[PDB]
Amino acid sequence: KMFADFGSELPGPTQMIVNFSHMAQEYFFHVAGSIVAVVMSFTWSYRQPLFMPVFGPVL
Amino acid sequence: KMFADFGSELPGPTQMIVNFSHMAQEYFFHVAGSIVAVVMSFTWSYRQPLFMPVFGPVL
Amino acid sequence: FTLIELMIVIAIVGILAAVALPAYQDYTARAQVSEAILLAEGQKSAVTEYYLNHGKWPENNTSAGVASSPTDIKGKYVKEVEVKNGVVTATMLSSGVNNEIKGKKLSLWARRENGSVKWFCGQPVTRTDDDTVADAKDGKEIDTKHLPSTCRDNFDAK
Amino acid sequence: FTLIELMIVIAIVGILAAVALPAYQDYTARAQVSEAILLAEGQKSAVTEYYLNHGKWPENNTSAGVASSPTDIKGKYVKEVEVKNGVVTATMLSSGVNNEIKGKKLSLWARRENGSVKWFCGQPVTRTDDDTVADAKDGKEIDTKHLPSTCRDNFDAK
Amino acid sequence: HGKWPENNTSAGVASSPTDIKGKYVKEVEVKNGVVTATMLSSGVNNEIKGKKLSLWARRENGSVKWFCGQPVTRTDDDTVADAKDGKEIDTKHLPSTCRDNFDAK
Amino acid sequence: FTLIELMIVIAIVGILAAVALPAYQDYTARAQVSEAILLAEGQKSAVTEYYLNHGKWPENNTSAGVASSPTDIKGKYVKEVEVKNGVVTATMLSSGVNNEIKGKKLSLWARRENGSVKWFCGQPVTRTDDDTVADAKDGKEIDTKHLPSTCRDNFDAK
Repeated sequence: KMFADFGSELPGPTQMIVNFSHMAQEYFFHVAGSIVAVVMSFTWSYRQPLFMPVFGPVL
Repeated sequence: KMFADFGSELPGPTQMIVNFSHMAQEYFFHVAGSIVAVVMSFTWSYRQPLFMPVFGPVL
Repeated sequence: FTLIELMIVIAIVGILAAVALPAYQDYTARAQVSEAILLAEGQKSAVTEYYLNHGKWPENNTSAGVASSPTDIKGKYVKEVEVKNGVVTATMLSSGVNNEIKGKKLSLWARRENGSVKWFCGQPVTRTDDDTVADAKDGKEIDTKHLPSTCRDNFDAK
Repeated sequence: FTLIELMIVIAIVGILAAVALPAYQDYTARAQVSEAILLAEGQKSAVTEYYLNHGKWPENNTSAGVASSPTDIKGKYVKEVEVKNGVVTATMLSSGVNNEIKGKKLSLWARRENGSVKWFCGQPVTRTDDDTVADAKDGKEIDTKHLPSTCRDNFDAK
Repeated sequence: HGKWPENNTSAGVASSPTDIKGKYVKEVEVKNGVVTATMLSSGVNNEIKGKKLSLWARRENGSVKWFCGQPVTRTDDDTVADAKDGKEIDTKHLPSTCRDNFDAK
Repeated sequence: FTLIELMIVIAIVGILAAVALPAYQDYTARAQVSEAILLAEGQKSAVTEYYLNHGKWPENNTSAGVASSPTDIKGKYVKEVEVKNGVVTATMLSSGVNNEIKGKKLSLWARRENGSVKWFCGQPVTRTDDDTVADAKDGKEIDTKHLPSTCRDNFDAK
């Protein structure tokens, strides 16, 4: 959100004069890449606190 | 710097028509809050990589 | 996340135009009728004189001594003005007017005061006898709402 | 969050009407009085002739040779016009007028010039002698603000 | 005329109250010079639908002055009163310019 | 981490002004032209009378009996108003106006109706003969978009 707030006309943005709803929906890409980033670091924090025989859980 | 570059007439700014020296001196607040931010992250990076016998570093 | 000030203010000016639409649309029509009235008048002179000099109402424009052709007394919103037995009727054009007033008209008629006459202004009327007219009831009268307070006269006004 | 352009512009037209209210209300009254004046005049003729031919001011309408009935010289805003010893007073109707001018009136009176007369126009007056009138002070005079610049004459104007 | 318009048609407006509606406005009726606006039932808040306000005027003598506030009824040509009934738009929803009381002068 | 409500709402009001910019800029110009028109009119009186009384169009302001100096009939957005053979042209100032209408002008001209005249309003015109004018084609005419619906008349309007 910090690199994407360094002004206007970045990679993938819009100009600020669009209507807000369209601007927010196009960025949906980046809102999504942030949520996925969150889900991942949550997964690592939640978890974390053919040779058929090779596939069995051993001791 | 990039939120404070979203246009003019934010919280604490000036209008652009002032004389430059006065504009820059009023913002001195924000130039200062940025340097302090720097000093802090530098401190965290530098640090972070009578019974006389009781005071000695042990094992 | 943010941009609603631009979206609402573009949509308040849009609805502001919709609220300002009927106000400008009757103010407008009421303005186009106020002229049919001005075009109708000023022809009172001819008609008055004709009556006082002869004691008979002018049968038509030519008699009254005005543009022998009704269509020659037209305007922007006025398609014409015809004198029919002292009664002067003004017709609203079809182009350049409101929407519920085009092709619609009003009338100005007078009454013998004896030595002089008095004029009336209102919805279309027909002359019966030298001192009596009646509603030209037919459906093309300019609606009361579009007529000035000074032109609300009834067929039997005295 | 947004919609203030529709709300302010509906409230500026509302206050615009309130500011345009007193302007149209004296322009209006001042217009209704300008007629009481026209109805009063044109009766100067009768009165002038009566005076020059006889050397005495007409006592009443009939003497002046006009609608023997004051009420017969009325109008839209004029409830009548009475000739009282050469003085012609016009009364404002009660319906169709301002609010502070109805039932109110003005007067037109003349003065012997010797061989001719000169007319005055102003607030109600009574005739005392053939060459003197006085304020019909009583409270029903049309307020100075509603009278034209040409009808500001005082009882003793010469 | 010196008399307040009895209804929309008299005032020379959409003879039908329902013809002066909007998105949130179910209509606008002129009742003896008093103009009341009703809030629709669909597309609005929740505590303001079917609710309304009024605009009424007063003879200034030669002109009139307009007021804006909660529903009112006209009594005489120069007096109106609260149309107390329970369907008035709540003060919190009314602009600062439309807080007029029945006896505002 | 947080603050986007302040950043977007400051940037929606910024873009709202950019969208409200061209609307206020033609509403504005269209307003400054509506006056050039009012300054042009009211001078119809002088011109009409001069024509009806003499049968010839007034050559210039002095002939029409108006501020002998064109520049004396200026305004806020109007740099002047000149009468040239009955044609009255209004010039837009250079300061205080839109941007694509300054130094630009319109004309009001009339036509013999025979016993009276009819007036037109539109883009600059020159008078050829007593009953004919033509486009003062030169590039300084106020653009059609800035002219009222009542001032769209062509050189050959009848």
